[PDB]
Amino acid sequence: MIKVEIKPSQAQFTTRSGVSRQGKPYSLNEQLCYVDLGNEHPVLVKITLDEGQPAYAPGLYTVHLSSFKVGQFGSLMIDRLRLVPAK
Amino acid sequence: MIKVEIKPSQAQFTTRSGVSRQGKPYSLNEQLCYVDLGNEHPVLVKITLDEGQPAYAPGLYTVHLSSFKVGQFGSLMIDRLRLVPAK
Repeated sequence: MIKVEIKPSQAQFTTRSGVSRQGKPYSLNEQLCYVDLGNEHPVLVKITLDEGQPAYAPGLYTVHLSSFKVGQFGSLMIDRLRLVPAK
Repeated sequence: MIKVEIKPSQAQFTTRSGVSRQGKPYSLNEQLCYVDLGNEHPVLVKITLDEGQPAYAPGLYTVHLSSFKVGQFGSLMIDRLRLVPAK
C-alpha cells in the first residue's frame, strides 16, 4: 500500500491559522511523513493533524483512501489523504 | 485499501485514439472498475488498460499507488492510479 515512515523529528504537528470556508477560523495542526513506495529514499510529505488526533507518532505509515473519492469523468483523486500507521 | 470490483460487463477495455506527448499516436485500451471503499454502492470509475495487459478481469480490485507521487508542496497525488485485483 502507500507505505510511509513518520521520521523521529516529525512526531509533532504544528498549529497554523486556518479557515474552513470563510466561516470560522481553525488553527488545525499539520504534521509530516516520509513515503517511499514511489521512491526508494523517503519523501517528507505533509499530513493534516486533527485536534484531538495526536501528531502521527513514529511507526511505518500507510496513507488512507478515506480521503480519496470517485468522479470527475470517473477519475479517482485524493481529497486529503488520511495517513495511518502501517498495520 | 482502495478496494474495487470490475463488474462483469467491464472485463474488456476499449481501443480509443490517443497521443502520448504530440510525438506518436497511441490507441491505448481503457477499462472500468467499481470502487466502494468511499461509497457503499460501487462507483464505476475509469482505468487505463496497457496493450499486452488484458482488460481488468473479474475479481475484487485494489488501486495501486504505483501511480501516486510525492511533491507539489509535499502533497501526495495520483498520477494514473494503477488498478490491480485485491490480493
